Amino acid sequence: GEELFTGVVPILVELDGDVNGHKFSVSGEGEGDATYGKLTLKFICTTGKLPVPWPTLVTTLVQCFSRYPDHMKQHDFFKSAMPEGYVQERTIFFKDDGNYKTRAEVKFEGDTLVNRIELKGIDFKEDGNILGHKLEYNYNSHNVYIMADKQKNGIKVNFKIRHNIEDGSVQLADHYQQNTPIGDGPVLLPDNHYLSTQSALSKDPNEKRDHMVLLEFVTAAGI
Repeated sequence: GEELFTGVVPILVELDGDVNGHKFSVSGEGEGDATYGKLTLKFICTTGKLPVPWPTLVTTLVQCFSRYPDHMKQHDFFKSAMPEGYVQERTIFFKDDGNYKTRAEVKFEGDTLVNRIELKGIDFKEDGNILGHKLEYNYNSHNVYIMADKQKNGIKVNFKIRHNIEDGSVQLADHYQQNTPIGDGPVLLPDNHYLSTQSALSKDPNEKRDHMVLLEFVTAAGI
C-alpha cells in the first residue's frame, strides 16, 4: 500500500447529504502528499447554499494521507488497505444538538484517490449553532486516537472536535469512527497511537459558488 503514496496523488471527494430534510451535495478536488502529511483541496456546494456550516463537514470530507514516521510505518492501517480501499463510518454527536451519521468508501479509481460519502443528520435545533450558522470559519488542531479492532480486522478511532462559536464559546462534536477494509486482503493492525492534525480554511476570491479551500497537515505520533 505504501508505494502508492510516495508521490503527489490527486484526490476527488463526492458527498451527498441530508440534514433535517435539507438535501445537498458537495464535490471537492485537490491533491495529497503523504510524504509531508499535506492535503490541499477545494470543495464546492454543487446544489446551491450549504445548509450547514462548512467547518462542521471538514472531518467527513482521507487519513491515508497522514505522514507516518519511519519507525511507525507498520502501524499505518490506512495505506495498508489500498488500493482496494476501506469503509469509514462515523456518528458525530454535536453537544446539545443533533448528530451526523456518515458512511464513506475511500479507494483508488485509477490513479485518483476517491472519498465517496453519504451523510445523514437528524435532530438538529433550527435555532442551534449548526442550523443557525453561528460557527466561525476557522478550525483548531486536534489529536485523533486510533486503536486496533482485531475482531473486525479494522480500527476504532475517537476524538473530540472543538468548533469556535462567534460569541466566543465552543461547540463540541464527539466523533466515534470505525474503519474496515473493502478487500479480503491483509491489513496492518496498529498499536494505540494518534494523529496530530492542523487545518487552515480559506476562500477563493474569484469563486462565486458556496465553497471552502482547505490546507491540512497530519502526522502520526505516540510511539
